[PDB]
Amino acid sequence: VSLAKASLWTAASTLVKIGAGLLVGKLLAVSFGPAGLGLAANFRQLITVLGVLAGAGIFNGVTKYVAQYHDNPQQLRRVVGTSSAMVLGFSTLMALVFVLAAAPISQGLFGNTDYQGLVRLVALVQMGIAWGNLLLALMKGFRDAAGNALSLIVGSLIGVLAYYVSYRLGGYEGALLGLALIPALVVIPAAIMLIKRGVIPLSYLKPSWDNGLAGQLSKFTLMALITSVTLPVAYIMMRKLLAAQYSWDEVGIWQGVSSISDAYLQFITASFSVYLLPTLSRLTEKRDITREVVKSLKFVLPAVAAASFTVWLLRDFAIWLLLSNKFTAMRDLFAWQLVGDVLKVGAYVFGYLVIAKASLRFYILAEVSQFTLLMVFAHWLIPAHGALGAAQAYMATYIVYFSLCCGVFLLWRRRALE
Amino acid sequence: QLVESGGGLVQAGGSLGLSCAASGRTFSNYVMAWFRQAPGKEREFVARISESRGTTDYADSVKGRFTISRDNAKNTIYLQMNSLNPGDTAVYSCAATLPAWTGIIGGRRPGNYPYWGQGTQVTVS
Ligand SMILES: CCCCCCCC/C=C/CCCCCCCC(=O)O[C@H](COC(=O)CCCCCCCCCCC)COP(=O)(O)OCCN
Ligand SMILES: CCCCCCCC/C=C/CCCCCCCCOC(=O)[C@H](O)CO
Ligand SMILES: CCCCCCCC/C=C/CCCCCCCCOC(=O)[C@H](O)CO
Ligand SMILES: CCCCCCCC/C=C/CCCCCCCCOC(=O)[C@H](O)CO
Ligand SMILES: CCCCCCCC/C=C/CCCCCCCCOC(=O)[C@H](O)CO
Ligand SMILES: CCCCCCCC/C=C\CCCCCCCCOC(=O)[C@H](O)CO
Ligand SMILES: CCCCCCCC/C=C\CCCCCCCCOC(=O)[C@H](O)CO
Ligand SMILES: CCCCCCCC/C=C\CCCCCCCCOC(=O)[C@H](O)CO
Ligand SMILES: CCCCCCCC
Ligand SMILES: CCCCCCCC
Ligand SMILES: CCCCCCCC
Ligand SMILES: CCCCCCCC
Ligand SMILES: CCCCCCCC
Ligand SMILES: [Cl-]
Ligand SMILES: [Cl-]
Ligand SMILES: [Cl-]
Ligand SMILES: [Zn+2]
Repeated sequence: VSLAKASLWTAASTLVKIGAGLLVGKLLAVSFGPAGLGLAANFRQLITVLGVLAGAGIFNGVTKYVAQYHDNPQQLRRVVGTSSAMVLGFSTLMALVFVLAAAPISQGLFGNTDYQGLVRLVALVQMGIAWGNLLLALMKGFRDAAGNALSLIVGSLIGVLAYYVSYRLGGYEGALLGLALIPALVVIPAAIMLIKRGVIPLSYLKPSWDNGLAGQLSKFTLMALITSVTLPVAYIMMRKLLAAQYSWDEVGIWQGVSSISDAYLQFITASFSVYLLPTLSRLTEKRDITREVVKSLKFVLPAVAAASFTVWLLRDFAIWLLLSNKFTAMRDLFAWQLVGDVLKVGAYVFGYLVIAKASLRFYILAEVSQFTLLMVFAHWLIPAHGALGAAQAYMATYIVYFSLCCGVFLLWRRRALE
Repeated sequence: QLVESGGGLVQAGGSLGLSCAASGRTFSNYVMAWFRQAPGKEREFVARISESRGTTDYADSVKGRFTISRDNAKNTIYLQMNSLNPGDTAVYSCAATLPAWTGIIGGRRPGNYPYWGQGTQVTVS
């Protein structure tokens, strides 16, 4: 197995997920117009958040420790049992919070209390989201790129079918339910694929508790908590700087660039958690880690650069196809943003190493470094160049950050503190 | 987009007529509905008239007692309420939405109607 082959499997599943999302999104737009989209905005962002929140964000830790103990049946059972207990316990608590406070949640999502029933349904749907994401994370712990990809492919296709029946039956609220069911229905193929492929015995998923492993998986919850604040906060007051001196139109130009660039990054690095994270988890010697990091960088940097150059060449086609023709001025932002994306992908290689070593301390330092650099550059370039400055700030940020990642890796590899 | 008229303090057993006017242009394509919300509960479905064949739907608590109708000439809808019992005391609101928002069986869900009126009070002594 290799990063390239894992990328081939993961690209196929990600492309189907993108095609399914574009299909469902256009069905929702044609069916319910801007009023339906504006009312679905918060609810859809909640569905995204639940993809990590429903299982308490331990998924990367599940992958990390399954990889570490993939040849240790006793510890592996403890790992999967504790992970099952943590996902079951948290998802159950989440379901109770949702059903008990369905009225305040509906008010915060839609502006009135008319969606309590949908919120109570989501309380059960997020269990499928949490459990499905756990099974995928287990497969990734075994570096099963094919099982992961086949599961997501079946789930996307059945998700589109479920969305069609759901909105045809129940109108707008049925459509929203289908949106929540898109990431939840993966649990059906994921469970089938995991058992059928002989990855682990089914009994491993029985909830158990191990205090040590629970504390270790909690480190990945804490990284998920930190990540959901720092850079999101950064982009929020980046938009603040933008609006302070420019129009909302320019703000929309930048937000459109950022959101499509983030989706581009998620598609491009999706195989990192499938291959890179479990592989680096198993390696402990500095020579072996360096070899894998160098080999990964030698593959991903030219591949992402070639892909991003192609995207920039077709930026007008990418805008006309992927986004609503209401700006068409974001083309000038593509170059800077795409360069920053190439270096950010390179910086992800070091970032997944930190994940693979469960280093909460280096995770904090990586996040604060990215936040502060983004802030120094945004505070400099945004007031002078608007959305173009925001793209320049993002690019300059990850030029410096990737260089910093290299330097810190060299100091760590040579054991500068010892 | 929607304004309500009628209602108030009415003696139990007496009749009452609510009416709702709509602005805009395209009105014959909007499904029209009445909802009510009593003090302490949530918005519940009352009655609904379609945009096409003039079909009607009623909650089981108001069937036979309440009758919804519409007039596409003046873009208004009405709710006749006979045999008013104390359980009918609530704020009544008219709602408008397109048939794609209701689907096949979602016509009773208030979240499928994005356009609402201010609500008129009905108190059955
Ligand atoms: C160790 C590995 C490093 C890998 C680095 C890979 C770099 C190449 C990545 C390519 C992928 C994206 C390709 C986009 C091509 C855009 C070309 C272009 O004209 O860019 C400029 C700005 O460039 C600029 O402002 C370019 C500034 C570039 C500054 C960073 C250089 C690399 C630093 C590396 C640090 C480690 C803007 O052009 P536009 O006004 O959009 O169009 C002009 C049309 N006549
Ligand atoms: C680089 C991108 C890679 C994309 C990968 C996925 C490719 C497969 C594409 C899937 C289909 C996308 C949704 C189609 C809806 C078209 C509605 C068309 O709507 C219309 O015709 C009316 O104008 C609507 O008003
Ligand atoms: C919004 C943060 C809400 C945090 C709520 C914490 C509740 C208390 C319990 C602790 C467990 C938190 C798990 C990590 C959730 C991070 C969501 C991260 O979500 C994401 O990254 C989405 O992709 C954003 O689009
Ligand atoms: C510990 C905090 C550090 C977080 C670093 C990012 C790790 C990425 C993987 C995390 C798995 C948890 C979320 C699962 C949702 C995936 C839905 C399915 O979606 C996909 O797999 C699509 O390919 C996404 O494009
Ligand atoms: C036990 C087996 C061997 C493991 C021994 C050490 C375990 C913990 C260390 C993790 C490795 C991180 C190396 C630094 C890579 C650069 C990203 C870090 O990001 C940065 O560059 C920030 O700027 C740092 O300030
Ligand atoms: C995403 C961060 C930037 C915010 C952009 C706002 C646009 C709508 C929100 C999420 C985008 C997800 C893909 C859009 C098609 C829906 C796929 C099927 O729908 C789903 O199942 C998703 O969970 C909806 O979020
Ligand atoms: C500048 C870097 C980004 C360039 C991406 C070019 C395509 C690259 C190939 C595959 C990745 C596609 C990810 C974008 C999907 C966005 C759907 C969600 O879209 C949306 O939700 C829109 O808001 C709809 O209006
Ligand atoms: C938060 C921006 C990217 C942060 C980059 C941190 C790099 C260093 C830390 C460890 C490697 C994790 C890479 C992916 C983290 C973001 C996943 C979660 O992805 C997200 O939540 C995106 O916002 C989805 O659009
Ligand atoms: C299974 C190996 C495939 C090799 C060619 C890949 C081309 C994208
Ligand atoms: C490339 C896949 C696009 C979505 C297909 C959906 C089939 C139900
Ligand atoms: C009984 C287990 C509960 C777990 C809750 C979530 C901990 C991160
Ligand atoms: C609705 C199903 C959620 C996941 C259940 C998992 C039971 C082991
Ligand atoms: C949520 C608790 C599941 C059972 C744990 C048993 C630990 C020995
Ligand atoms: Cl890649
Ligand atoms: Cl550890
Ligand atoms: Cl440690
Ligand atoms: Zn450690």
